[PDB]
Amino acid sequence: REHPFIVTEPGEVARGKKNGLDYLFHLYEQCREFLLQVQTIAKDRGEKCPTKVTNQVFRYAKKSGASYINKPKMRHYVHCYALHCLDEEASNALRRAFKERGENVGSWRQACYKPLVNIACRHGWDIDAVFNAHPRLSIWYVPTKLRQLCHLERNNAVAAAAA
Amino acid sequence: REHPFIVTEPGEVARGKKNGLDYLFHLYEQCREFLLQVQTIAKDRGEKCPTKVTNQVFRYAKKSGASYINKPKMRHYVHCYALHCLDEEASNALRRAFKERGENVGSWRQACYKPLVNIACRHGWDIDAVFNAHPRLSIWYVPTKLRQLCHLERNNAVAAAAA
DNA sequence: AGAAGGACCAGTGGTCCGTA
DNA sequence: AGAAGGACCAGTGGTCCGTA
Repeated sequence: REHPFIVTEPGEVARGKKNGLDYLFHLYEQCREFLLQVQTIAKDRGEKCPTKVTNQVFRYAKKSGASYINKPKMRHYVHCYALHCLDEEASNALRRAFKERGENVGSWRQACYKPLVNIACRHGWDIDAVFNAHPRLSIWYVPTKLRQLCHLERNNAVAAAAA
Repeated sequence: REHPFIVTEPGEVARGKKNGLDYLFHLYEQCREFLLQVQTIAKDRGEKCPTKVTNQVFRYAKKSGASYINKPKMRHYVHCYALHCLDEEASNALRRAFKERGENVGSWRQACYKPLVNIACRHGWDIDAVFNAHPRLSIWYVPTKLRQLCHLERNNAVAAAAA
């Protein structure tokens, strides 16, 4: 079992039997590389080429010895990686704030939604288009909860701001 | 059970308990319309919006009383519809030739591959890009056999034409 | 034989909940 | 209690093969 994550500030190495948030974001980068490898082979074999991280990519990671990668964990933190990709400055500031407050990873994770919803609001509430416009982020399915919040907020927007 | 298809020429109404090929192509158009309707609702509900005909679309067709639509049949003839979309003139000519020869639908269907492979060859063998570049055709997954033939042919091309 | 489609199957997206 | 991930489940892509 991998060591649990804790909230770290940018560049910080986590002390003890813990992993930091930069390590977390690095896992997404490693997954992206595994997708590139799956795509290379699919195209060479004339097979349908995936454009997203899929079960196939996770199996490929495991086969390549990257056991510490697993689907539930990667899907769980995807919106956190999203914020890091889309507004690294805000991501860094949120990390510093939550570290200072001694918040745990679950709480920091929850706080990551709000700024993403705000980014969505600034793009006609099109969260899919937000993900797809960022090269690193475009390979990740939009998480259910994030999509629901963006929709809840757009409705409140059309409602409150129609009176 | 729907009446079986027979090879017809453009505009021809099939006589007796038979359906013609224009009727067949019309079924694809109807499916496209059902996808548009599924997309409208997905987007309004803030759900992930499909970009392809999926099980969801077929279920939607059935619910709307279009029982004569079913997945196996639509998937079976998709490359035939593809040829009609991509090179209607060649499609028409192949239909006329096979009608004249008294060929059955299975044989005409088989003959539809070749011209599609040729179209693929003219686009760097990228059959996915061929499908995606045509607005009507882009919503249909490339059929397995067509993909395999395009790959078999590209290899023969790089092989024969490297000596 | 030629052909339409119910129904199954392997593998997917999605995440719960038994575990440490 | 906070957190990592095995494993399951509903529904998908894909098409075989029992049917007419």
